[PDB]
Amino acid sequence: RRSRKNGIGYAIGYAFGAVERAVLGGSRDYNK
Repeated sequence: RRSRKNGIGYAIGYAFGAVERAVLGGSRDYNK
């Protein structure tokens, strides 16, 4: 019964997709 809520990759993937957009626009890096 414990499966249709825990989200195997629903929540985790949700935040993952955002982490990409962060670097997509402004590259996370700066030095010399």
